[PDB]
Amino acid sequence: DDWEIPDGQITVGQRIGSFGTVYKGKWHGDVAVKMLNVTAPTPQQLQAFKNEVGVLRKTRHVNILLFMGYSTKPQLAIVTQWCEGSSLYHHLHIIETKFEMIKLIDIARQTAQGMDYLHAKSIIHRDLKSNNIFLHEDLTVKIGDFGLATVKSRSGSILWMAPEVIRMQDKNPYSFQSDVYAFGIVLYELMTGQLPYSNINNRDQIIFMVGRGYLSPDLSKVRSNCPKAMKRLMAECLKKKRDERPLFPQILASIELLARSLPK
Ligand SMILES: CCCS(=O)(=O)Nc1ccc(F)c(C(=O)Nc2cnc(N)c(Br)c2)c1F
Repeated sequence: DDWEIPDGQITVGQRIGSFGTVYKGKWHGDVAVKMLNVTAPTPQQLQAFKNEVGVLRKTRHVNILLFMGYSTKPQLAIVTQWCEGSSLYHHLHIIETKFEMIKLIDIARQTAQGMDYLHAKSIIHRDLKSNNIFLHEDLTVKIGDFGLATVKSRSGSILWMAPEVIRMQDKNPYSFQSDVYAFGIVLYELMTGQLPYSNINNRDQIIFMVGRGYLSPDLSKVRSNCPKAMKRLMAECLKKKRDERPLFPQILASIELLARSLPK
């Protein structure tokens, strides 16, 4: 049964990330390792980690980063598949990658696909954002960094945070819809190739404004080749009240419907 990977069985290479630091390595080929790089967690910390891992093993889907095993000994770690490619953030916002409107819609679809899964598997991402969506072989969407919702509790996502989330209002804001609004942001990201509210330099003012929903994203910044129904859905996914947002079944429905009336 247990996916534990004993000491020496992994060989860590060059360094990548910086909530857990990410290393590339080799374990039956190239693999990603996120070492939690805490110092030495005591027996009831150990148990809650194993608890979070158990939420990963619940996952088997092409649009979901492949959980390949965890480590305890050398350090606490989660090993996944290594992706060839670059994050959706990196394409859109660093190397200014220009995607055909058709491939944009597919990435949308793929991403909504992965979510609809996690949601039926009663998972909530909590931090769905473009720097967290890989584009593999430049064709396949892999959602990641949604594990460990307990190990963190026990900043840099403000843009995707739904109102209810943003204003640190109650104990649990995070819903399925929370994730749905974060989707609306990635939708806007795709259809505009731009981060929202870029004409504002004072962070806190965003945080304030969104929280009160005086400031929402600017639909009218979508590139013209964006489908009429794509706009309608983006807007549907960004509604200020969370009960008004649709759930991934309906989102997926709407995407697969408009994409079929597209290349024609
Ligand atoms: C997918 C479930 C595990 S999780 O904790 O939600 N996410 C998670 C866990 C461990 C990881 F190394 C990663 C990760 O980012 N891997 C990763 C894979 N491939 C590349 N090229 C890079 Br750069 C990073 C990751 F996204």
